[PDB]
Amino acid sequence: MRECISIHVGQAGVQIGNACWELYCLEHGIQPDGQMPDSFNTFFSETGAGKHVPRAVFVDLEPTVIDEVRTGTYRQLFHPEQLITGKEDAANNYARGHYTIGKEIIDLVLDRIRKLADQCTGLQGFLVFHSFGGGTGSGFTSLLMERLSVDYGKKSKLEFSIYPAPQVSTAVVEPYNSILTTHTTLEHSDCAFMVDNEAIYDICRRNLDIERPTYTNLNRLISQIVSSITASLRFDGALNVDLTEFQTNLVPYPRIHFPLATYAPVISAEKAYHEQLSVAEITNACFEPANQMVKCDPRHGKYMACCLLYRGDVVPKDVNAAIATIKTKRSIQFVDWCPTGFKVGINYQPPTVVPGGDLAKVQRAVCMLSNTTAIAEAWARLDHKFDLMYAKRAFVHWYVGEGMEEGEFSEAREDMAALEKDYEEVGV
Amino acid sequence: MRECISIHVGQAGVQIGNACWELYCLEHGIQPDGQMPDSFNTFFSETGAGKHVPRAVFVDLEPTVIDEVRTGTYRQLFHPEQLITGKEDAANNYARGHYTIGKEIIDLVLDRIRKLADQCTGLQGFLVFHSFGGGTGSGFTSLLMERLSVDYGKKSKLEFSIYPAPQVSTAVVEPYNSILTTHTTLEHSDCAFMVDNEAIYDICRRNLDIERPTYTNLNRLISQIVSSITASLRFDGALNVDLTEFQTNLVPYPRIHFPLATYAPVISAEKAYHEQLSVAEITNACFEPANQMVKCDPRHGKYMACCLLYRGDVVPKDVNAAIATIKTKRSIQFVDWCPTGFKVGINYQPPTVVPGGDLAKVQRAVCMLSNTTAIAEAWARLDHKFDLMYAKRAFVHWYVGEGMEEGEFSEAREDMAALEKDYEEVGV
Amino acid sequence: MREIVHIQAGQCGNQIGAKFWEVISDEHGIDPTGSYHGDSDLQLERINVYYNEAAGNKYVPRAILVDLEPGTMDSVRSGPFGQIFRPDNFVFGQSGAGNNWAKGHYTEGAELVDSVLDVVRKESESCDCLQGFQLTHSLGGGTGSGMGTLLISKIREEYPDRIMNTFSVVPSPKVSDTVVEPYNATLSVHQLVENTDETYCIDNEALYDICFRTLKLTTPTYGDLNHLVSATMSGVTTCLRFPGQLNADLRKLAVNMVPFPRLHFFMPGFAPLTSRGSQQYRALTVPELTQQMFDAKNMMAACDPRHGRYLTVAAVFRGRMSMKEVDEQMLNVQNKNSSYFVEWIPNNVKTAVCDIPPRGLKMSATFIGNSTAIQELFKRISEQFTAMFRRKAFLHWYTGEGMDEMEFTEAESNMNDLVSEYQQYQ
Amino acid sequence: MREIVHIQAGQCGNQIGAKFWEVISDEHGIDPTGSYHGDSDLQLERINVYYNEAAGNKYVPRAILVDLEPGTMDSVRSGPFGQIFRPDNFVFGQSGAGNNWAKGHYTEGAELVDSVLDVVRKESESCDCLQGFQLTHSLGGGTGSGMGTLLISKIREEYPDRIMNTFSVVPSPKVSDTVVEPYNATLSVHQLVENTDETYCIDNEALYDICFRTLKLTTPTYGDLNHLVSATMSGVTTCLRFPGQLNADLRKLAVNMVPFPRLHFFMPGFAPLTSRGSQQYRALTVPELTQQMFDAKNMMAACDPRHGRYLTVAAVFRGRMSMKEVDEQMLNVQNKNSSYFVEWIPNNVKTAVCDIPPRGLKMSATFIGNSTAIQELFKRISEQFTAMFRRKAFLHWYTGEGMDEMEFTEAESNMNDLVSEYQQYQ
Ligand SMILES: Nc1nc2c(ncn2[C@@H]2O[C@H](COP(=O)(O)OP(=O)(O)OP(=O)(O)O)[C@@H](O)[C@H]2O)c(=O)[nH]1
Ligand SMILES: Nc1nc2c(ncn2[C@@H]2O[C@H](COP(=O)(O)OP(=O)(O)OP(=O)(O)O)[C@@H](O)[C@H]2O)c(=O)[nH]1
Ligand SMILES: Nc1nc2c(ncn2[C@@H]2O[C@H](COP(=O)(O)OP(=O)(O)O)[C@@H](O)[C@H]2O)c(=O)[nH]1
Ligand SMILES: Nc1nc2c(ncn2[C@@H]2O[C@H](COP(=O)(O)OP(=O)(O)O)[C@@H](O)[C@H]2O)c(=O)[nH]1
Ligand SMILES: [Mg+2]
Ligand SMILES: [Mg+2]
Repeated sequence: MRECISIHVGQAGVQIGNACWELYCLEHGIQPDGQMPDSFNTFFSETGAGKHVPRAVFVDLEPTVIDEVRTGTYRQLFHPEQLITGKEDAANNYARGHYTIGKEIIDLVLDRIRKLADQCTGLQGFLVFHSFGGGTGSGFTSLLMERLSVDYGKKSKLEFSIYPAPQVSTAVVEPYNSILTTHTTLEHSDCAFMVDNEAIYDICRRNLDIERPTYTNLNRLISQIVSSITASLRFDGALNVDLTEFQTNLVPYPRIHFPLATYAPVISAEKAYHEQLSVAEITNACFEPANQMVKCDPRHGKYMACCLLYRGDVVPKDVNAAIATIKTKRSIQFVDWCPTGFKVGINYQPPTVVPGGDLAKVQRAVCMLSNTTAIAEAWARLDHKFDLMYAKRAFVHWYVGEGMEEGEFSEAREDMAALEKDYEEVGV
Repeated sequence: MRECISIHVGQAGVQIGNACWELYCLEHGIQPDGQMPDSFNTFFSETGAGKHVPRAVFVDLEPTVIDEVRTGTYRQLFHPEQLITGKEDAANNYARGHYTIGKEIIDLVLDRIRKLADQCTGLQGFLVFHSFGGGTGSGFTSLLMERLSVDYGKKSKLEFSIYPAPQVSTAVVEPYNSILTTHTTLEHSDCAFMVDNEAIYDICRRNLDIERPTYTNLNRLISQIVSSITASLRFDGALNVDLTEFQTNLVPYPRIHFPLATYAPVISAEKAYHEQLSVAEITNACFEPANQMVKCDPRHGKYMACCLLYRGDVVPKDVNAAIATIKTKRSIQFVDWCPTGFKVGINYQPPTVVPGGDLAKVQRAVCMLSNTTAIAEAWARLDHKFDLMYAKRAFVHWYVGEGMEEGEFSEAREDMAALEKDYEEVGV
Repeated sequence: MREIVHIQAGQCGNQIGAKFWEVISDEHGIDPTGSYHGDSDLQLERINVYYNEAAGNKYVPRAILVDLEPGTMDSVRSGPFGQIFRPDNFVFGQSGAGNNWAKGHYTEGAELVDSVLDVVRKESESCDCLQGFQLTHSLGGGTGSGMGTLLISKIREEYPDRIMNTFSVVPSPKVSDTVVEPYNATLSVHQLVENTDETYCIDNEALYDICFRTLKLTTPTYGDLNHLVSATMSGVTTCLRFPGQLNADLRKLAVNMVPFPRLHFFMPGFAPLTSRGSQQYRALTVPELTQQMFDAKNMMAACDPRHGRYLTVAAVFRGRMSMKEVDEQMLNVQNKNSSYFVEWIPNNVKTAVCDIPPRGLKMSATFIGNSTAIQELFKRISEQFTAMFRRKAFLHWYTGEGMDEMEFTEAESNMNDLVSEYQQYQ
Repeated sequence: MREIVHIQAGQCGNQIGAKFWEVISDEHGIDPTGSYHGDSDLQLERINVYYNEAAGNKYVPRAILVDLEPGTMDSVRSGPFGQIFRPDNFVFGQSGAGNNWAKGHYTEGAELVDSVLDVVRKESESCDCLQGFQLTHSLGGGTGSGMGTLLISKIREEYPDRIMNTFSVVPSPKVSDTVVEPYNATLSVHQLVENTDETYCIDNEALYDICFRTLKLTTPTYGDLNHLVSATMSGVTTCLRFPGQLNADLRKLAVNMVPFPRLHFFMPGFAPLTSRGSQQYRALTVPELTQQMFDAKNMMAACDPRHGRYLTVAAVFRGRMSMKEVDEQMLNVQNKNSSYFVEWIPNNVKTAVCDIPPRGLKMSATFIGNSTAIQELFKRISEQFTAMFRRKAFLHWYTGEGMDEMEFTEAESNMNDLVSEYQQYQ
């Protein structure tokens, strides 16, 4: 009836998608072959008899990561034409992603998206999964975003983004890419949900007692959040919130469209037994900084909009009480121009857990989407990083080689300065 | 409905806690796994189904003692997050406990306490178990006490303290620590119940016929007193006394907050058979100095307030008679400014006894909390000890190394001189 | 002889509405298939007020179900009593409104509204003499608020002489369930003041309180909350559906309770409400009922009636009762609490009695208070709205749908005016 | 026709109160479920004095239970007759008062008092004609003393023309059950002298003595002690609940026995009291009863009436009795013991007779003495208080709760004044 298209871009995107789709299959009882022995239809199309296919597109500029999908356990789950690969990667270069390499495959991917949309009766919109730092995750994604807006426009577009950490980071050019993708995507995205690998690692270590978390674990954790976000569409609840809702409730000004995700409770079978995981307790957990999924200081910022999506054995009154308590607490501050800061969703289905996963089975969970002036701090460090490197024109030649002009960098800088100014000004 | 939080600090505290919790489990029929096949709820929270968890926090700056808890018989009883350990101990140094080492773990422990309090509907207060002599028991405890007062304030705080003996003592710096913790904790504690290891040894030897009492035995004995104190909260009695009561009935001036504990009857199965343990007889036992749990001379002091907590097959009239008799006895003297010196509690439950314990099963027991000018003598000896060592600046450098200043010692001395003066003056 | 047409808009509207329908079915002895299995002839005599007879001794609600999303509709159809509804009376969009009043009123709702209007017209034209319309919805969402409001206006244009009733669940004081709530509420109110004859102000907070304190309900459900609302609704139309000693229908109540056209925002209440344990320890008499009625803890609006004055109170009693007792008690209460009643309307209380009590009970009461304390609610919303507008927060979500700033200003002005008017009478 | 409202404050208050209620239930033939299973129509005729009829032939005490701790309440609810009480009439705090009058009166009690007042108001407004209020409590604790006292004052403000009765268990001479007892008692007394119409001075020491010496009870229980108190209470209200030859209710007794407003502290007594063995070896006649009544060993206050003089004595007899005999005997006793009766109030004795004896007995009596010997009790407390104040002992526990020294001084002054007044009349 109402349907959601998922796009998985680059390595990070693809891997996250693998997790998410697996989780979905588990939740709806769909086998890795597409068979199941009817709300799941919002995510899966139906073909012929006893086969269900994800409404998804997987894109990467190199074949290696997607080749694992096409040879792996869920090879029969996806239709071959929706797994799209080029030959040469974007090599951590935004320009290769956006221009040189990306312009060769973008049309094809658009066609597939259009075809997917043809089978939709009530298209809600798109969920795009991608990194800010990779050449494809940045450059290709920006290209794709812009294109989507032209073709569609009024339909809602949502981003899930692996935001780079302050200390831990893999790429050397990551700041350049992050700034540039931010500049180019800003006017084309309605809402972008950031998360941070450092934060997820810490949570895994501290809350789940995992000595050595792997990327798989992180992906699994992400999947849960995604499930929480889309459970309102994939099940029927008491009081529920669609994809069209978020953009209106979380974005007070068009450019300030970066709310952050927090999930609770994330605990092993050791610490699950020795706790009464009540609604108040889980809710409270979400507003303490150690459990949040982006490394950043909310205590040093102010909340502007907060959306709480509850799942499982949860009753409205207790949620309300919890919210009241949170409001009362002086250390959790909301900006003065927003007296009503909460948007609340409640869904009946408890979180389903992947066999062999790190998480214990719980009666209740919550996913908070929160928009905070604390993101300004994060932006600032990134800006500073950009500034240093550009001062020496370090790596700039590579970008130029792929058709980018120096002036573009300047423009990007300017736009980020503007953004940070805006963020500051909202605060006061 | 109304709940009590127990804090166990350092080795001594932790070991006492182990005993106490065991006793509680025995009394309420809770197995070492937290299962029982409803007043116990004042001490135990309930989680999910068929599991009960102590409202307790265990803290030590080294892992060794708590590591025994986490590997021992009651490993499943406690929730892992409420057993808190650092890496390096306070090494019998108040400064390490209060500053250098303690400041690294205090925030964490406070957070846990706050979380515990979140699950309380009618928090009565805190019971803190610790030594005066150890670096953590002193330094950490003082730090924690001060912090508690700021966060909470109006809620009652009670201390159980292993007071150092006159002759027998383990540490060399013990006097320094005792003075310093007394100085820093004085304004933050409402009532502190002292006991003495020498006295408990003697009682064990004389009254229980035990050639060689071990620390375990002492701990067990302590546990009984604790049970007596908290039975009014954990059961329903004829005439009963809560934790909020004591502070009002035993503390005539804010600084004179050191009442002492005595338990009766403490006797083996040999001497239990050949005695009619009547109410009068047990009561009388408590006012003779050989049975008391602090080495000190009450005959040389005066009583200011006395609280008697009876347990088991006890009827009011006989208790009253006993009290009258005690009053009549010229050798038991009360200060002239206190015509009414008795506060009386009576609870229906006889003392439960640990299988393989030193104590015989009795129909009745009594725990007396008595406040006496005789404590001045005890203070004096300690002061003298302090004075000698400081005269040579013996060990002073160590304290300085950990950030303490010499002036602090002077201040501590001054405060103790004041305290002793106050004690003297109340007497006259 | 007289007919009522029911409209349900958005999620909240649909969910309350379903419950209400169930209640009505129970009352009139109609099962989830549409067949009458009752016993008393009184249950069927005025069944035409809410039900059309669709042949084969089967009855169908004169009910129109509207939403911009189909999920709600699906949920309803699959529910207990989902099968009694006429399939062609479910009118649903595909897009949704995303808690945006603009979408409900000007965009998505606009596209769909014609169909619903047509359906309503059809319903009216089959019924011999429509008394009027009852709309259930929230003011805080996009559909119930924006589209519902639109529907009201359109209905009024066609049927200007018919009574327009709303049961509106309004934004609570403590906790907000949407961020843009004040905007949605405010705009809704703007249209409501001009286009409805009366609005029953239901507050979820108040319902929760009632559930906790009076009903002793450890874990209240939204269903339970809705039940109370449904009961109130049932109480309000009882004189149309059953006989009585003194009868008052929707028009009678309205004229008694609305002294000036704009002041038509009621605080409804229902009595009695007891726990499972506290059922034994009180007698079922009129005094108890009266006490329950005149009490802040029993009001379904989050406003303290002792912070204002009652302009008018309508009390509707169900069961076999002594009228004398009722009269005395209403007098007595007024005498006692003289300071909470406006002095320039002597006899502030209107009384009606229906002989048929609700099922399971011997006696029941429904209270409608027109209290100047309602101003507080309006004030709180108004302040919030003003604050939001000061920073132009979220405005592009509404202006993007074609709305102009001027409209917002107008809405604000109306809101302020209403509160001023309330104050004047106070 | 006439109604009595019962209040229980703190541990002592609740525990006595429960016993009293049980006794009353037994008397009126009502079981622990609230249903009447009696036989005599006399048992039900005036049942409304203590019980509200809650329909389904079930009766509920007009009783309000108050404490700053819930434990006591829990104990009561779980006890035999715990189920007869109205659940909404249990009003409990969470903190407790820790034997601190300040907490009971100004802090914790202050927070909770409003609710209790409201409940009391509700109770009053249902009852047609309240005679007044009876409060059971101790003066030695924090709740019964501080909060109870507060309640009294508030009640009086609302109902200044109604009778205010207290059954107060006071600090004994020999042994103290709290260290701050003199403070708590003193403050309570200060408020009581100004705000109650009469106070029945019950002493636990005296009760113990009675149990040991008269009842021959090897091991008395607090329950047993409470029983006596309950019996006395029952005796005191018998003329309101049953017929008689000469009837005296609470007002009649008060006017007979209180010659000056402040002198309203009674020494109550109950007769007869015999062992299991000594039941055979005495005849049940009026003389024996009289003897028992006029005897220091049978007084429930720890004061020797021969150390003062009786201002007034009220004697209340239950059973089928010759009035002539009673009259003669009351005269005779007075003649005999002329020196123990004040000379300027001729006929110091008031007599009342109720036809219905208590269950299990043929004949019973209740004695109320207003003796100037009560001064001794006051003196003992006063001295203690003065001593304590001389060293400012424990004062910070009270001043920490907002109390000022001046209040203490005022209390002392009142206490001294009372004793002076008593002395003057002596
Ligand atoms: N959460 C998560 N992050 C990942 C994963 N794999 C890579 N990343 C992050 O993604 C960023 C690197 O980008 P990739 O997605 O590997 O690069 P790409 O999109 O393939 O771009 P090119 O290879 O340059 O074309 C870094 O911030 C990585 O930490 C993953 O499995 N999970
Ligand atoms: N009653 C009793 N006293 C103990 C026990 N263990 C140690 N003590 C006393 O505690 C004091 C020594 O302090 P500890 O608790 O061992 O030292 P700590 O608190 O761990 O401090 P550091 O090790 O210096 O950080 C001495 O007075 C010991 O006699 C015990 O099990 N029972
Ligand atoms: N009383 C009641 N209120 C509800 C219910 N569901 C949602 N609400 C309220 O409706 C508002 C949200 O509007 P909703 O009707 O979900 O949006 P719409 O579907 O776009 O009209 C909030 O104020 C909720 O508290 C319900 O079942 N009962
Ligand atoms: N007669 C009687 N006196 C009691 C009882 N329980 C406590 N007391 C007395 O009440 C005083 C203690 O007050 P308590 O009622 O426990 O304090 P509260 O709970 O703060 O009111 C002491 O003088 C006790 O002797 C009881 O059951 N019967
Ligand atoms: Mg790649
Ligand atoms: Mg140690």
